[PDB]
Amino acid sequence: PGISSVIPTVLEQSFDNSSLISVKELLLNKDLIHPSILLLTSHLAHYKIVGSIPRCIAMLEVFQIVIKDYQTPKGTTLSRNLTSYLSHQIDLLKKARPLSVTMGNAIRWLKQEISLIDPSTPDKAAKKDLCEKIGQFAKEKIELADQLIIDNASTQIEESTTIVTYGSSKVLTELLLHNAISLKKNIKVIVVDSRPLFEGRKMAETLRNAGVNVMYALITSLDTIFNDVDYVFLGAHSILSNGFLYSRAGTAMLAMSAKRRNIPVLVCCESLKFSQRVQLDSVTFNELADPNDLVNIDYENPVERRGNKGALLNQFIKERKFEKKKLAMENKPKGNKIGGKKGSEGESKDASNEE
Amino acid sequence: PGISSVIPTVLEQSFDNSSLISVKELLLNKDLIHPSILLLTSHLAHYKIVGSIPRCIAMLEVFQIVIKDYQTPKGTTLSRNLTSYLSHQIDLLKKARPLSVTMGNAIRWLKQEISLIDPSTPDKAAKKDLCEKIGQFAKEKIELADQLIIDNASTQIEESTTIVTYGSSKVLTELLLHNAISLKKNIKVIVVDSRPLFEGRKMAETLRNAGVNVMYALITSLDTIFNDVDYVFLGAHSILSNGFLYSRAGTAMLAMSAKRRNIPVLVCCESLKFSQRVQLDSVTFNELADPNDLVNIDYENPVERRGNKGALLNQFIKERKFEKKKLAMENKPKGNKIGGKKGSEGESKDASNEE
Amino acid sequence: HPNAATSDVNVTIDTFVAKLKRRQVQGSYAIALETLQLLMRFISAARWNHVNDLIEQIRDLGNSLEKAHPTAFSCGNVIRRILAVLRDEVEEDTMSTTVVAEPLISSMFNLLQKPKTDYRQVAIQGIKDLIDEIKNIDEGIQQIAIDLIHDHEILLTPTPDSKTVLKFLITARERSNRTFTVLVTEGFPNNTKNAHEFAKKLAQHNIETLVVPDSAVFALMSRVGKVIIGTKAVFVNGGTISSNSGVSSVCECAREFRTPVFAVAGLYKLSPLYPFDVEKFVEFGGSQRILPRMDPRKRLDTVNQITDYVPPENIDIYITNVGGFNPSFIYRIAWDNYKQIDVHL
Repeated sequence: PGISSVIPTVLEQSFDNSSLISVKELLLNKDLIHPSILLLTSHLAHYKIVGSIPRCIAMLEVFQIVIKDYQTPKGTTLSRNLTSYLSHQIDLLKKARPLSVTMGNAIRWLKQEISLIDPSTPDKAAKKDLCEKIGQFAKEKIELADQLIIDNASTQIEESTTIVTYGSSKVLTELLLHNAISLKKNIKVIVVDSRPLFEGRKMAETLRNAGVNVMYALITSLDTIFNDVDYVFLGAHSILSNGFLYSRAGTAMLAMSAKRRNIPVLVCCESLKFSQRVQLDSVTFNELADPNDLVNIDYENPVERRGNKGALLNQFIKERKFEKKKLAMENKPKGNKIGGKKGSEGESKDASNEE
Repeated sequence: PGISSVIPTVLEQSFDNSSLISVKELLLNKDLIHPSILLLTSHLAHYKIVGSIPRCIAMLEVFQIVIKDYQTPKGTTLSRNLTSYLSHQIDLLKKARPLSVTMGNAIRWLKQEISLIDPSTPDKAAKKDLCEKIGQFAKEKIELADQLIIDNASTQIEESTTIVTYGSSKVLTELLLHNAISLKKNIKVIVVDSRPLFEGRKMAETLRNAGVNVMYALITSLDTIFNDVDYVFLGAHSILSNGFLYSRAGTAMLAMSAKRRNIPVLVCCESLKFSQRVQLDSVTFNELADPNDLVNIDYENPVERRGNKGALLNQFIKERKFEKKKLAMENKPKGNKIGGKKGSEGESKDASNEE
Repeated sequence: HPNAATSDVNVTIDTFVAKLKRRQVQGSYAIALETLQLLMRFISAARWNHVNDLIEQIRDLGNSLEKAHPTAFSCGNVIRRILAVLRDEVEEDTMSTTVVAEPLISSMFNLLQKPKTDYRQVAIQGIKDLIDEIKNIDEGIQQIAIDLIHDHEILLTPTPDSKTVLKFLITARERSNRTFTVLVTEGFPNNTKNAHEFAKKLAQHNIETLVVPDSAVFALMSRVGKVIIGTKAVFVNGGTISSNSGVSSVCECAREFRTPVFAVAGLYKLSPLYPFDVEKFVEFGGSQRILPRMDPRKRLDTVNQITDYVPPENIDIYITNVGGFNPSFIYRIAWDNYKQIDVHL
C-alpha cells in the first residue's frame, strides 16, 4: 500500500502548494514492484550531481531495462495491468521527487508508443523493435542535438575570453571541456557555487580533471570579481509558453548583475524541454525539499558540527524554508542555443506547435 | 469638553495609521470658547476653496482677533492660562481635522513671543506692540514671500507659456493672475480636478473671472492632452527633510508622467512650509475624511438624490475608503522657488539651519 | 615622525598596534573606545608649552595610527573630532589674545582673505562627550525608526553583523500594534554563523522569521517592502562600507525593483575622508575556510572578501542619533563634526 503522513519540521505560512515531504527508509510495500525503479527513486531523492539534462536519459534507460525484463502473462494481454504499473511508478516518483517537463514529455512519448501498437503481436518480435526504436529516438533528439549545440557554440566563441559559469548542467560541462581540449584558445573559467546542491564544486572538480585555470567564487562575492571579464553562461531546465526562464536556483540574480555591468547573458536549451503549461512566478509550482540540506556549517557536506543550530520542531515560531527551482526574467537573457542553431527567447512556443 | 467617540464606518483592514471619524453640529459647548474658532471649524469640516496657504493666514487672523479681545485679569497674570487656552484650541483643531506644518510653526512662534515679553510691562502697551509685530511677521513670511516667489517665477517663465496646474494653491492662482493682467502674456492654463473635491474647478472659474483660456482636465483623461505641454506646476503643501513633497491627491501620477515625457516638474513653495520630520511613503501619515462625499452622483456638491449608492454597513462587507494627501517623489521635482530665492528639492533642509 | 619621543611617556601605542594587526580587538566601537583611552593617556601625561606644535604632534600621531591600520575608520574619526573640538577653542583663544563677521556658521571667503589658557580641561571634556555619544546611539534613532514599518509589510535584511541594526529591529518588534514578516539573507563565507545567531534571536523575540539562502533572493522580491543595511562605516558622498558579505547584490536588486533602501549606523562611524578606491579600503578574507586540501588548491585560486562597498545611488536614508539624513546631505553633518584642515593629516 505504501506510506502516508508524518512530516518533519514546520509547515510555514507562505509558499504552500507543492509537495515537500514520504519514504526515505523503506517499510512495507506492494509485492510486485521492480526494484530498479525504487533504487532510482532512492538515488534521485539524495542526489547531488544531476541537473535537468541527465535525469531524463536515466529514466529512459530504466524504462528500456524494464522493457527488456518485461514478460507477458499467459492470461491477460500485453497492455492490461502494464498501465496500472506505470501509474504506480509515476506515483512513487512523485512521492520521491516531483516530475520534470522532460520526464512528462518522455511519459507522453511512451503513451503514444503504447497506442501505436495494438495488442495482437507476439512478445519477442514487438519489444525487439520497440527498444531499437526508442534507442534511435534517443540518438536523434538528445545526443545529436547536444553535439549540434556544441558545434554552434564553437563558432560563436571569439578570441580572448573570460567567463563566469554556474550549475551542474552537463551540456555546459561538455562545452567547457571542449574549449579546454580541442579548441586550444585563451579560456578562463570562473565558477559560482550554491547551498542546496554542490554543483559549482563538481564543475570545478571536472575542470581540474582536465587542467584548466579556475577561479572559484560564490553568490555573495560578485562586487569584486569583475574588477576584463566578459561572457556569462547559464544552464536552463525548461522554457514555458510565456518565454520566461524556468530554471534552477542562483541564475536570475547573476543575470541581473551581468545586465547591470554592461555585458549580456547566454543560455543553452534543448528542442524538447518546451512546455504548454503557463506560469509567471515561482509560487505556482516549485521544487521544495526538506530543510536537512541547510544544516551543515560550511566547508564540506559530511562534517557534522555541534555549533549553534540543530533544531526545527522544538523551536517556537521558526520557518526555515529554501527553494530549488526559480523563474528568471524574460528580457535579461539575449542568446538561446537550441536545435535551430540560434534564436531569441521571445519565440516561446515556436517549436511546440512544430513538434 | 464636548463630544467624543461613537462614529459610523469600520476601522478597515487596509490603511489605519491615523484616527478616522469629531464635532460638526454644535450641542453643549463650553462658555469660554471664542466664536471665530468655532466658525472656522465649521468651515474646514466642509470646505472647497482653501488649501495649506490661506488656512494658516486665517488662523493667524483669528489669533490676532482673540488677542485684541483679550485683556489681563486682576488675579491671574498675562502668562498663566493663555498657553492652556492655546493648547485647548489646538486639541479642538486636531479633533476637527489634522493640521499642517505651517500652523505648527506659527504656534511655536507664538509660544516664543509669549516667553519673550516679561509680565511687568503695562498691559495696554503690551498688546499694542504685539499685534503690530504679528502683522509685520505676517507681511514678511507670507505676503513678501509670495511676492518673492512671483518675482522668481517671472525671470524663469519665458514669453508665451503653457502651464498645467492641480489643486487650489493660492500662490499659483496669484501667479497666474499676474501673468494675465500685470505683465500681459499669452497663457494656456490646463487645470486638472478630481471626484471628491472641486478645487481645480474653482481655480478654472477664478481664471475665467479674470479672462484666461482654460482647459478642464480629469484623471481618466490625462495622456490625451500631453501627446504640446511644456511647463508643469504642482500644488505644494509641505516639503520634508528627505526631498519628498507631501501634497494633495493625484499629483504624484502627473509628476511621473512628466518624468516619462521629456520635461521636469516645477514646485513653488514658502520659506516656512519646510518640515524637519521625515517620511518616505503615503502609508506613513495619511489625512482622512468621511466616505460620505463619494456617495452621490457628481455634477454639483449639494444634490440629494435617490438611486443605488448609500450602503456602508447594510450590504455584505463594503469599504469605500479614500486618501486626501499623497506623497510625490524625490528626483522628479527639481525646481524650488522660496524666500531664499533659489534651491532644489535635493537640498532638503539647507534653509532650515539658515532660517 | 618615529616613536623615539614616546617610549616611557606613552607605551600603549605598541599594544594598540598589536591589537590592530593580529585582530585581537573586535568591533569598531571597541576600537573607538581604545582610541579614546589612548588620547586620554596622551593628554594626562605629556607636556606641551606650545599649542600649534602640540596640534602638529597630534596630527603626526593620527597619521601613524592610520599607517598602522587603514580599515579602522572609527579610530581616525574620533581623533578628527577631538582635533576639531580643540581647534574651535584655539580659535576662540586667539581672539582674546589679540585683544569679525560671518553670514553662516562657516565661510568660504575667510580662507582667501588674510586672517596661556585652560584649554586642557576643555579637551578632556571633549573626550568624555565623545564617549557619551558612543555609549548611546539607538536611543536617538528609535524615535524616528519606529515610524517607517507598517502592518502586513515584509522586511528584507542583509548584513546582520551590526549590533545596532538588531537593536533597531527589536525596538520595532516590541510594539504590540505593529506586525511584520522578516526575510533574512545568509551570507556564506563571512556572515553565516552571525546570520544564524540573528535568526535565533528573532525566534526568541517571538516574531515570524524566514531564513533565506543567498540564491533565493529573486523569487521573493515581488513581496519585499523595505531594505535595511548593517553598515560599518559612512563616508562623504554617501557611499558606505558594510559589515562583511552579501550586501551589494541585494542592494542592486532593490534598486531594480525600486524598493526603499534604509541605513542605520551613527556619526562616529562617519568619515570625512573620501572612498576614491574600492581596492584600497576594502580588505579581503581567507581562502582556507572555503575548500579543503592544499596541493590541488594551488591550481584552484579562490577569491573571497570581508567588507563590501555599496554606491550612494542605491541608498537614500541615513537615520542617526540626531535625526533622519540623506546621502546628499550627510557631508554637512561630517563638516559640523570635523574641520576643514583636519581632513588631511
